[PDB]
Amino acid sequence: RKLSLQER
Amino acid sequence: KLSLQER
Amino acid sequence: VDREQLVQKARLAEQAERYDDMAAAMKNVTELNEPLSNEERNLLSVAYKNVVGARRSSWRVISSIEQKTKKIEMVRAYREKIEKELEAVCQDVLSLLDNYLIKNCSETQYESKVFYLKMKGDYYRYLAEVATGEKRATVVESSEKAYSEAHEISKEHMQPTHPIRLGLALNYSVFYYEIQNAPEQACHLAKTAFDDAIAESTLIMQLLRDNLTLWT
Amino acid sequence: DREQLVQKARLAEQAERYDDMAAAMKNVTELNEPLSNEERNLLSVAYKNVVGARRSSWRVISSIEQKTEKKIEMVRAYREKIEKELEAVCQDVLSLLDNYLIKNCSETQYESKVFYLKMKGDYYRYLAEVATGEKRATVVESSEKAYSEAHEISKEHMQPTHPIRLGLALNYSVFYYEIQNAPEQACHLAKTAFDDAIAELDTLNEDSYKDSTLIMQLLRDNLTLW
Ligand SMILES: C=CC(C)(C)OC[C@H]1O[C@H](O[C@@H]2C3=C([C@H](C)COC(C)=O)C[C@H](O)[C@]3(C)/C=C3/[C@@H](COC)CC[C@H]3[C@@H](C)[C@H]2O)[C@H](O)[C@@H](OC(C)=O)[C@@H]1O
Repeated sequence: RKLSLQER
Repeated sequence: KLSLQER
Repeated sequence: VDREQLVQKARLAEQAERYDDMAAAMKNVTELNEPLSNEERNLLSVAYKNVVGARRSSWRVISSIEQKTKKIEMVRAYREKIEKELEAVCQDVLSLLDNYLIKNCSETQYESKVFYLKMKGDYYRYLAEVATGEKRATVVESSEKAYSEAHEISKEHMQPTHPIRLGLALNYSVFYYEIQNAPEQACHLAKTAFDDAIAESTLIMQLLRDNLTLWT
Repeated sequence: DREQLVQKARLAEQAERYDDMAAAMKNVTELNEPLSNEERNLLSVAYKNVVGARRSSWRVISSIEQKTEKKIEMVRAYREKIEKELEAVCQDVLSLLDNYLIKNCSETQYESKVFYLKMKGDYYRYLAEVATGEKRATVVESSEKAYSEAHEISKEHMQPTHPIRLGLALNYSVFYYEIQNAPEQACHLAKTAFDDAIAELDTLNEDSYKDSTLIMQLLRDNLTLW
């Protein structure tokens, strides 16, 4: 999905 | 939901 | 700014969830006192219902948190803040309806008229969802009158399978159930709507129908 | 009192009114008292939700703008309108991280410090996502330091199986990839993070396994498709 950390 | 949604 | 530009603004704001911006652009679109197309009316409904539904959902979770419990004065202040936001947007859409949309409907513009009256009843029911005492009795009476006129015009000059009539009937059932605490009248309204629609759009009736088997 | 402000923030989180939760956490961090780890996470994810909403909306309404006479001016005005909102919330939390949350951590608080420094780097990266030319370089620098320093710190005081260190490594790798346009360094740091992490899968605590294993797995994933 998103490359970065999806932090809610 | 129980009604009519997104409209 | 050209009205088409505002309609595009709110059409693209739906793709960005700026439903506040969508509702604002479409409210200013209604405020030129010219009747709305089917699409414009529908997306105005969508925007305003989405914002009031966010308010409603978080108010419901706050009130449910408020029950199973000190530090409740803060919870009550938060619930009242959500209530104020909700009835603010509700009064906004109601004043839009009364001043612009329901009024620009001729005495036989049947479909759009019953649409707008069902919307008025829906938003008065939303007002009643958080109302207290006699301030609740007045708004449930107003919602009852709106749904009443809408249902009269629904039964007389409309097809019993029209999705607008079916939606008015479904929301009338939900009103009689969740507001008047009369599941008998709600189930009866839903049953009559379904048994008038079976004679001859699909999803919605199943929706009404799905409510039936959820209450039986 | 902060005891009820944190409860208001939790109620807003339950209510998905992330603006109100971010505001309550902004109040509790402006009270100048140090932040608990769970209050740390509250503020972090509240503000990141708040800015990520505008990030997604900016993405969609700028993608359609790049896809396409009189309406394009309005979509450009709308993009700038929500850009001036994204930058506003970014700088708000950035000065929240500078005036507070960083000056309030001594040497014995490496964990919280690298937490807030990764926050700073992330928000400066979000600022650089919408910056052009002279306005970009500066923040791309201000992110870089705020990242690298953080890296170094916990390369010295906590093992690479800590969820905070792994999250900093992941955000640093995707910062090198997306913004810095350096896939070599991004792949490199992704590898040095994941390998050092799996080398000591013993240290995965009973209360920290989910978070780490997730971040390590996504580091590995990013490493595959690069
Ligand atoms: C305090 C609870 C709230 C604020 C709701 O969530 C914060 C979360 O804080 C912890 O997870 C953190 C972390 C989250 C995990 C990656 C997701 O947890 C799972 C199992 O999916 C998501 C959050 O964004 C958070 C706090 C972000 C940080 C990041 C710091 O950014 C500034 C570095 C890595 C990561 C660390 C802090 C993780 O420990 C916990 O392990 C989580 O517990 C659960 C149920 O997953 C909790 O939800």
